[PDB]
Amino acid sequence: LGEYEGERNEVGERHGHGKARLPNGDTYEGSYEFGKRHGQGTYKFKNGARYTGDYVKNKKHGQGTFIYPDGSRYEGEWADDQRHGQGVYYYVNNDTYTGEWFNHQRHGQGTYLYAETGSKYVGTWVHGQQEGAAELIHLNHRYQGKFMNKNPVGPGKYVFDIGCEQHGEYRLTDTERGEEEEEEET
Amino acid sequence: LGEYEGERNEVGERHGHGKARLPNGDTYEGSYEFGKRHGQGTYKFKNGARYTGDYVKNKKHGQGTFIYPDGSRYEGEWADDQRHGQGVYYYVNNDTYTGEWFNHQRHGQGTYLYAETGSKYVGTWVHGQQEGAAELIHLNHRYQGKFMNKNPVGPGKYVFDIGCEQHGEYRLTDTERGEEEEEEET
Amino acid sequence: MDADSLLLSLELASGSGQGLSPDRRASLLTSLMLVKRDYRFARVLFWGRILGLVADYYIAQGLSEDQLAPRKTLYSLNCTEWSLLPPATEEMAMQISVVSGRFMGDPSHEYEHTEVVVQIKEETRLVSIIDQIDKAVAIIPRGALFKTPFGVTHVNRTFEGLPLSEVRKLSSYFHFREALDSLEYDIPRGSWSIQMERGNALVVLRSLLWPGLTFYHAPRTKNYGYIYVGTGEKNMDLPFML
Amino acid sequence: MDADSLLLSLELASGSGQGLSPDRRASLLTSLMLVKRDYRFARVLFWGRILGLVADYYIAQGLSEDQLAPRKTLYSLNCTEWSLLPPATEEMAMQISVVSGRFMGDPSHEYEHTEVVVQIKEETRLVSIIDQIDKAVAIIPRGALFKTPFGVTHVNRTFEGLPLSEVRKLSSYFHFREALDSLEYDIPRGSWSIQMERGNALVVLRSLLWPGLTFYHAPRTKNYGYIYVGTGEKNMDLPFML
Amino acid sequence: LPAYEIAETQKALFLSLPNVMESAYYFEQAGVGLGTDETYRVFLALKQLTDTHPIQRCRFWGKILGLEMNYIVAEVEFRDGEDLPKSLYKAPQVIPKEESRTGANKYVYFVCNVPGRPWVRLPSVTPAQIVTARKIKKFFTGRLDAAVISYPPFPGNESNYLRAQIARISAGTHVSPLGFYQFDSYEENPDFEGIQVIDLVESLSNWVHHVQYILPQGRCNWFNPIQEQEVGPPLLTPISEDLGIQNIPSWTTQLSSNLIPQYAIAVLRSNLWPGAYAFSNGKKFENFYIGWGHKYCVENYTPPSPPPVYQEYPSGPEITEMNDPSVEEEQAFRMT
Amino acid sequence: LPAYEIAETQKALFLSLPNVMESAYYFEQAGVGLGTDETYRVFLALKQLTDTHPIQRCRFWGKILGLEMNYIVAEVEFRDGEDLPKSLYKAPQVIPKEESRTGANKYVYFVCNVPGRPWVRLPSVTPAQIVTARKIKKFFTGRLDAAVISYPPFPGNESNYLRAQIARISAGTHVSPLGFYQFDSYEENPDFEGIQVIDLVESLSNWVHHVQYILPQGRCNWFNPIQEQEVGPPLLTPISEDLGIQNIPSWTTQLSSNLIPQYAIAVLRSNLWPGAYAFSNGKKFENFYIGWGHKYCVENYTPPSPPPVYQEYPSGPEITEMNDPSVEEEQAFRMT
Repeated sequence: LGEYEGERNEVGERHGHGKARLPNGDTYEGSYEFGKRHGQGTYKFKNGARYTGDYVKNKKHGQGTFIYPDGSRYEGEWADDQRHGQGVYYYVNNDTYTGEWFNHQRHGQGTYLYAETGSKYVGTWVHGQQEGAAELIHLNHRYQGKFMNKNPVGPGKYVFDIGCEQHGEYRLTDTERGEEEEEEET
Repeated sequence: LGEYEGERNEVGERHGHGKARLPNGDTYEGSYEFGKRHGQGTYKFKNGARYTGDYVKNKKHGQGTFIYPDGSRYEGEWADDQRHGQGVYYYVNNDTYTGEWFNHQRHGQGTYLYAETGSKYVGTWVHGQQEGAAELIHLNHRYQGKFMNKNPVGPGKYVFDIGCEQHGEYRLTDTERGEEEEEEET
Repeated sequence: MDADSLLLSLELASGSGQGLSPDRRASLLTSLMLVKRDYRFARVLFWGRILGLVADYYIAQGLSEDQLAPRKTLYSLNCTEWSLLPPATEEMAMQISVVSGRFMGDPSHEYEHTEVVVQIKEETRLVSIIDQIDKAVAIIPRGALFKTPFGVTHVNRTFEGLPLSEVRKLSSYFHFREALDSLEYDIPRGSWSIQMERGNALVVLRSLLWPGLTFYHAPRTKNYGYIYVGTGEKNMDLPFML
Repeated sequence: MDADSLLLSLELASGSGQGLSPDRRASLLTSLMLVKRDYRFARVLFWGRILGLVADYYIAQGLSEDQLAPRKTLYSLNCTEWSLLPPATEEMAMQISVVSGRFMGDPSHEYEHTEVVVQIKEETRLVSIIDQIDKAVAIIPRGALFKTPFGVTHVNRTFEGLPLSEVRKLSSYFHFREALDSLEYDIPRGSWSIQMERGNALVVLRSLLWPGLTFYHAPRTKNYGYIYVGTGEKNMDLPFML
Repeated sequence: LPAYEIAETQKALFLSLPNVMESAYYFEQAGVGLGTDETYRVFLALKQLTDTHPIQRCRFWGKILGLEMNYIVAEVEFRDGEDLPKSLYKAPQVIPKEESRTGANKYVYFVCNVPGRPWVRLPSVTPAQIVTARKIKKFFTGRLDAAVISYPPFPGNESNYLRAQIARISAGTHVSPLGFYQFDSYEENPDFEGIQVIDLVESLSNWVHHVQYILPQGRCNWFNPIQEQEVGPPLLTPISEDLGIQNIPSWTTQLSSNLIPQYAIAVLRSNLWPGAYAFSNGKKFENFYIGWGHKYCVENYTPPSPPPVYQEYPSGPEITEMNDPSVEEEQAFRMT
Repeated sequence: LPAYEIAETQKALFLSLPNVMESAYYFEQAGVGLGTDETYRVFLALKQLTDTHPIQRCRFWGKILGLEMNYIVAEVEFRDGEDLPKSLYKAPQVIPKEESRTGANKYVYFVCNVPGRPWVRLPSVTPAQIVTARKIKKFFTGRLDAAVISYPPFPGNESNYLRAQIARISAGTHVSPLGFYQFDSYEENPDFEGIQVIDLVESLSNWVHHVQYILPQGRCNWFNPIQEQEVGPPLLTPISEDLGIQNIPSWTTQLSSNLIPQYAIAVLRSNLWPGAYAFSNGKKFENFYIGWGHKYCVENYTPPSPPPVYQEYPSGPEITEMNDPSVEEEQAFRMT
């Protein structure tokens, strides 16, 4: 059971920028507004995780950067201890996912940039998975099509920097694709 | 010795058509004039030779046919027991020399035709030898040139059936001659 | 190819990979004249060679009048025997879109497809591939077929070659088929390999849409010709490779 | 033969035996245009290959403007280093009348000529033999060379082949020398072998004054070209052979 | 003019290595290769390369076709002289090259465009980033400095991709008849006692591989990168068990000069790699490749699937944080 | 058109014999031959010749040139089935042929004008007025029935002059490099063990004549025409002591590679017969004549000398005679 040091009120909560030691081994340097945990502050766990940002409605809400203990991090908007709003995630392989988040999962419009490859998955994410109406933009081409269960299965077209595009259908196997319908730029 | 089963009309010597047998074995069937061998007569030798011809002034003179014992024969003009005038000689290889003779030798415009080969030498002969101003006609061409020491040595021309002549100069030997200046028919 | 002076028109021409041989050279030199004698053709040229799996095809294209009709196509397992091929239509051109395998090289071999079980002949797919090639990547130099007021445009005898200022220009080469003719404004705009083999004496245009087609042309002498020693596949990964 | 892309006319082509070879075709193909770069030549023709005794000569002739003229001649044992021959005249043609042997492969070979121990050169005999061949049996078809009003007698581009009525006869073949130029009026009037090797596609005129000279021509295209692969001896036994 | 410039640089040609002309004559009969005017220029290019480098044997590997200029390839072999917790994801076991002359770098491949131009030596290929990047398919523009791009970041400037394609062709299609290269390294059999040309046509098992197959790891020999264990067809195996689809055979066999039975050379054409030919008559052989350096697929080539996205940190007992202590816990800790 | 009627008879070509193709690539390297398509045309003409005649060993002899049409000659051998006094000056010893397959007619020479037209078999030449007529040189017309004539009476219609020129060329320009065709008859040496090419270049004592030599009497053996013998160089003698003009070497020996000493073929050439060539790359060999069927001398061709004129009979005692058996002796023979 840790003990708080700093300022405290006579009837209410601490109500000031103070550092509190959690009984499980965490250090929270932050403020408290309206008798609850509210405002900017830095939470720090015992394994190496961190969270520098705002606390609204007793949880992580507002602008904030979380540092996960596996090496990943996530900056941006937070809501009720879930990832929601505009956010940029940096994974262990420096994969930069910037875009919308909803309820601790990838949802809405997002841009997943591979660091070891160089490709940007720009499009819709449902329940933290790659979904349809998305484009894999590379340094040589860009594939506009539908993605199901982290794979391309629907009809899609590859647009190239040379000035031409080609349509095509993906088969039932993931590593199979039949191509036709080559035109110029629209 | 000799016997004569003919006729002796004149009181001096024999006269008329008579058949005399010579003491060595020759038989002469022919006429006589001026007490001597004259006119047409056939003189047959004992070795196989023959002569059917004219005897004028103690000798062979006029038209005659001599069958030589080696197989050859001669039909032509005789003079003083010598071949002189136009005559055709059939040699032992069926060669026909239809030319002029003078004193038992070829002399004049002879026409020595080869039978085993096919060539024809129309040219001047002295002493039974080839001389200049001669035409050697072959199956394909005719050589107008000179002849000395049984070989052509002078610069002569060659007339061909294709319609061209060439003026070649014969060297000191019959082998390795010179030839140039192929011309057109004049 | 061409009909006369078949030595400079190489089957290889330092291009297209494979080619013919001195087993198929003299037989083709007599066979083009035999096809020109049998069928009433104005000009006859060797089109190209399909690879196959058991034998080649040795495709020769016999040209009729007006130089624009669907001219005749001839295949041959052996170069002494030659047969006909029907003129291609649109339905046989769209029926081959479901099959993408290699050529077999057998006239009795049929390709099966489950749509009810259906089968298609190898020869109709072959003449459909040949019609697609001659309607897609068949090229001629500039001025090789001059415009006629009667509308025939058979052979331009004025054209002796292209000058040195327009050899590398891709837009100079027209097409043999109808869209005077259509120039090189194709859909990938990078599907041609223009190379200079021996100085400025021979330009080689290799087709990148159909791998195996070499079009040789001399700039000074009127000697142009295309030969397809490809396998007839229509690889749709062309801008993936460009 | 021809200026560029020499493989349109085969050097052998089943004509009078020997022609060119590997180790010699690409070497002369580079060397002709190298001479055209070095010397101010409009065209350059591979004149022929005189056999010699220990080495070949590989004679190449260089064309220029103002044709029907004494042209430049080059010989080379190895086809990398080349040397120019002096212009020939009638004095060396008179001087070679005493020799009737064949050429030595070693250049600048000495001759005895015992009559005086004066010696003649091999290069002047070579260029005199080339002048004697080129003025007599070097032939040109009807539509190749034409008389210009200015007098440059340049090569006409409108050749249009040669019809059937004048491919077998000798009335259509001109000469390089003048009497525009003299046609086939040779002195035995039978000194030319006229043959059809591969059908009506290649007419071949082989010389009989010199048994190594061969002239290829096509009745359709521009394949005219002469080449002397022989010895250069002037054998005067031609009516004896005819 | 560029014609005189390309003619004057060929003067060094007209001034150990396997006979190329004989092979060319056989390949020409086979119906592959180059015509007999440029395949002699590459022979003199190989002769110029042999006289400038200590080469034990210099073979004509073939000619890779290109966009602006082709890639004429040599295959040489030198005798003695040659040329709080942060960042928990490291490099995924970057594998270096095997050795100098043992693995996939057993033969140095010199590549030139024109034989008048000097040879450009290709660098030694590495398995982990160039050979395992065989899932791409790109053309060649004939520049060797164009820095071609694909879906993975290629560590090459068109020399490394050409070297990887040449290694794939020489490891998958360089074949020899049965009886050659007995037993790692291999030495030629003195007791070869010939072979029949007809037996090399009806029987595909008489063509051994004689070269090490490229593994999916990239190198030809496993080296235990963890301190898994994959191996394909080993050395000296026939081509009757090559991997491929069921309706297209792996290798086809035709006979050059078919009309004459007595003098016919077996020709091997690789279905997998267009432009690759092997010719045998009974005593000698030579492998060859020409055309685009590409592998044939039954369907059209599709780009590979992307790697799966990394999952985030799961909701466990460690990610759950205590919000605020109770009033009794903060008012009773000072007493108890 | 002539092309249609020559294609309709050349179509039968493409529809126990020599390896024409192998021996033609090396001849093309030497610079002699027909070409690329015409050589395969005459090779398929040889193939059409072998299955229509019982031939155990054919050989492409060559191509003797003509005026309007040429001659392609094949040298084949069959197994068992093949095709007042009188005139004192008699016939000058007419010598018949030796045999059908042993002497100068050991080889059967088939002749076609083009590969399309069928072959015409040349008859067995008589060595009395045709082979001994080597003192002529005539251009070949190209019809085989033109009835060519010369200075000697020729009993031929160009089908015998062609066979005589073939027997003249083949007897002197068919060479073997000292190793095989050992001991008349000759068979191939089993332990030939190869030979060096440059030793055949720098030395002329290697190429020996395996065929019999044509005597000045016309034959190859001796017939003894009286019921001393005329002989020349026997079998297997080198061409270093070949007959001819002493100022001109009888054989030109060149190495037609000049760059690669590794692989090259000795390229022999006859100076007596312009157009005869021969290659031997160390193990294989071939001879090949082409061009006009004629010989070469240091001077031009002269016609032969006329025979002696057979001088007439001399006038002796058998020609001359006495005058007359007159009266002065017949009047004394009565009393005697």
